[PDB]
Amino acid sequence: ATNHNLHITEKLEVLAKAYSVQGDKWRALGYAKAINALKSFHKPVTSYQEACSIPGIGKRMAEKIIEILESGHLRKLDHISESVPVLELFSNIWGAGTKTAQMWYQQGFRSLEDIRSQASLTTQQAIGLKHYSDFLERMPREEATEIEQTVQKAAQAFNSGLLCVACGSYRRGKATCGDVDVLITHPDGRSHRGIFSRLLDSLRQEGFLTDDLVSQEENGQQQKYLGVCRLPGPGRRHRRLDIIVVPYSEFACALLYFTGSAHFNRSMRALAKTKGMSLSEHALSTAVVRNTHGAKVGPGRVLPTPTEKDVFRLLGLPYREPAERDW
DNA sequence: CGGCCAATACTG
DNA sequence: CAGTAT
DNA sequence: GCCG
Ligand SMILES: Cc1cn([C@H]2CC[C@@H](COP(=O)(O)OP(=O)(O)OP(=O)(O)O)O2)c(=O)[nH]c1=O
Ligand SMILES: [Mg+2]
Ligand code: NA
Ligand code: NA
Ligand code: NA
Ligand code: NA
Repeated sequence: ATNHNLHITEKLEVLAKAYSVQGDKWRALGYAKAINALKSFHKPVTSYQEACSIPGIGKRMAEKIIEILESGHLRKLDHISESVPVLELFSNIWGAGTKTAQMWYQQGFRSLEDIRSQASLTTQQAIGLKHYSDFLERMPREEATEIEQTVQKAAQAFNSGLLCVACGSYRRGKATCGDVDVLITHPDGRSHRGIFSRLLDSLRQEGFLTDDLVSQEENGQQQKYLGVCRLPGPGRRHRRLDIIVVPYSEFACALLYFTGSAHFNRSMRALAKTKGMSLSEHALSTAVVRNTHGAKVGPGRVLPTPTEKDVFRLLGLPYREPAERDW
């Protein structure tokens, strides 16, 4: 459907991103949920009482909405730190988060030019900066397909039995993808071991991969690869590539995890938590012991999960297609 | 007071 | 480990 | 931020 409180969610959205780039995770989550509510609603909130009546909206949020209605403007959006815009600019560099952005700001940096010429950058951050504009763009679904096929072909070259599945936003059927997430496994439950070394060198052979961000190749148990690639020919931009290699016994949970969305995964994992269970990309466990703070103290037993449906079932949830997980 | 939309993988 | 990432 |  559509949001009937746009004149409201617009002002709130500003604060949400403001608190988020400043590291106030939960308060930012608060506005997130409030904004999400005001949308899936049916009519324009006209009363303070009508606000409090919406789950996710309490006294505070409601008192905010009346000002956007009575004043047409929120006096809060004008007291937001002047650093926010710069912090957002900085944290959009792959490899730099709230802490680095805040440090750079305190050191007096205000633009990417300042970062380029004066800032201390990690190796990942330098790569992020070099592809600053490209990394903020989403590619057409068709391009994602080409990248995914490029990886599959390279993998099945030294083992036709290797199964390669494009997950993430691609599997959820989106029209555009931020990056390409590829899951690789093997039904024989063992031929997946030590394939990263070969796969990556192969992709570097053709010049497909242009930069590596996260890739522990000295360890034979390497689980993921986060990097950069670019297809051949003119008019091609550098795209982020995310690859995970998993044992067949973990295929179901890894597929579920890698498909997402991130919100969906967090919601599902939270659900499992309430049932004394734990869900990760490796497996769904039961009889998990946790303390008062909600932290895991006990391991638990790994439950049988041959397919994604099994996970939902064991959690008492009705199955949802990847497209129904686009939260 | 304090958990919430989690649980886990690299980097240095 | 803290930071950043998925 | 919300909510118990
Ligand atoms: C960031 C993040 C992601 N995940 C999962 C679930 C999705 C996949 C792929 O992540 P991606 O950001 O590419 O997401 P994607 O949905 O593919 O979106 P883009 O099109 O790449 O932006 O990983 C997660 O569990 N927790 C997180 O914090
Ligand atoms: Mg993705
Ligand atoms: Na409410
Ligand atoms: Na970043
Ligand atoms: Na490496
Ligand atoms: Na990704």
